[PDB]
Amino acid sequence: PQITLWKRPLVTIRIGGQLKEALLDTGADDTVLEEMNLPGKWKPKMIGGIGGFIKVRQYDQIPIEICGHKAIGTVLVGPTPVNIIGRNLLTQIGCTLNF
Amino acid sequence: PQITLWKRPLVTIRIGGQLKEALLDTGADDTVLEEMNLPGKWKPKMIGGIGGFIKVRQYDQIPIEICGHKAIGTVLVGPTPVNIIGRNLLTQIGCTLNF
Ligand SMILES: COc1ccc(S(=O)(=O)N(CC(C)C)C[C@@H](O)[C@H](Cc2ccccc2)NC(=O)[C@@H]2CN(c3cccc(C(F)(F)F)c3)C(=O)O2)cc1
Repeated sequence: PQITLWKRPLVTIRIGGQLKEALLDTGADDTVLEEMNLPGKWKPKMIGGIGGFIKVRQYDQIPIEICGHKAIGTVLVGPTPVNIIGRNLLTQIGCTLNF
Repeated sequence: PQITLWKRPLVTIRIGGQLKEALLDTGADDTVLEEMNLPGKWKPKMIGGIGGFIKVRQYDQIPIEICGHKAIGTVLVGPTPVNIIGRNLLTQIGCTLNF
């Protein structure tokens, strides 16, 4: 689809059979989701943001269906203020900016 | 133009006699610029992201050129590591997300 920006670009994602809303976030390098359980091994990681740095859990090769488009990649889980889909998965679903 | 997301969506912006690089950021409600001493009235504000909140100065009706497209609107000035062009101005230059 084409998504305009007068409203937040929130979309439904499917991850582990669960439906969540996430923000399509071109200013985010990485996909970061709020606290949740995911299966498999994870690695402790730290990431920075506008307010400072946080600890997250890094899960690799996680399938997410984002607004009907399939991705498989890295998902960071931690105290993000909102679920964000970053460029690592935006590229997988073929998302571009146009003006 | 079309901007892919393999790398950060940085573009050249102009605010007065200052040329800067800034993210076209669909995940930002508002435009947030690095510390700069703009003329005119402002109001204090807090904005929150990954890691917590920062204190910013809200200036209204500031003209800004984004990739040679004219915009004018609210700009938040504060201790951000990166200049962020948020949705309030992305809409003014005709910016959409497409996939
Ligand atoms: C009301 O208006 C607002 C409110 C919040 C923001 S936001 O910047 O926090 N953020 C909101 C989002 C988390 C829901 C927008 C994100 O797109 C944000 C932009 C940003 C990029 C880089 C630094 C700071 C902010 N992105 C991120 O939070 C992460 C942080 N980040 C990153 C990567 C490497 C290093 C660093 C750091 F600078 F912290 F070292 C940050 C990155 O790629 O995406 C902007 C406008």
